[PDB]
Amino acid sequence: RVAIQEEITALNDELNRVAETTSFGGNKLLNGTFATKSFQIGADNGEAVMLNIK
Amino acid sequence: NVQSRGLGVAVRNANDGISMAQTAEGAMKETTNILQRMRDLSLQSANGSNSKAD
Repeated sequence: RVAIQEEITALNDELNRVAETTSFGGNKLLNGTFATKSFQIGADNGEAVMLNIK
Repeated sequence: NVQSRGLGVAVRNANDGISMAQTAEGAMKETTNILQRMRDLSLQSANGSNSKAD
C-alpha cells in the first residue's frame, strides 16, 4: 500500500499539473481563472453565448 | 440676350455645385469603407477567446 500510495500521489500531481499547463496560447482553460466568457457569434452585438470551464 | 447669357453662366455655376457634391462623395465612400472596417474587427475583439494583448 505504501508503494501504491506513491503511484497515487504521482498521478495526483499529474491532475494538478494538467489543470495549470493547458493554456491555449496564454489563457488558462482548466485552472479556474477562466470565468464566464462570451463569444460574439452574431452579425450584430449582444447575441453571444457564455462558456464556463470550472 | 441677357437671359441667354445668364443661363450660360447658370449651367456653369450649377455644374460647379455638382462638382463640389461628388468631391464630398469621394471621401464619403472612403469614410464609410473604413467605418465598416472598424465595425468588423471590433466584433473580432468582442469575444472572450482572445487575450488582452490581442
